[PDB]
Amino acid sequence: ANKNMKILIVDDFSTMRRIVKNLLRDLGFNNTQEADDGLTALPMLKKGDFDFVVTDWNMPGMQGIDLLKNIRADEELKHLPVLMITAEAKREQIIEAAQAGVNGYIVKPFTAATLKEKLDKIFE
Ligand SMILES: [Mg+2]
Repeated sequence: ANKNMKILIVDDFSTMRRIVKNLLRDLGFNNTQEADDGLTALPMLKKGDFDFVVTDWNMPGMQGIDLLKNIRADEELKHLPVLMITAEAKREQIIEAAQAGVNGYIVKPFTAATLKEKLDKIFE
């Protein structure tokens, strides 16, 4: 239930990456790294032996859902737990992400407490 887990944080707005990185810092996970887009995240996952991915859903290059799909179709990557960050869980979006295989979702603006709750849910 490891706090050394290697985490990738994906999102185009560096200030949001930095909030996420902190939040996870309050919770005991310090092993976090960043990518600014699914285009930049895929090569980091592919070569860097990650355990966990927190991805925004809206990115101009390759969208959250395209990253998730790329991860799930890669035998190497296929086991990764993925939390998606959304500005609003319209159900059509959550449904579609669940189909695509996400482990959970969390609505922004979120908190540490909600982050943990979400972390617990996914990992069972
Ligand atoms: Mg975004």
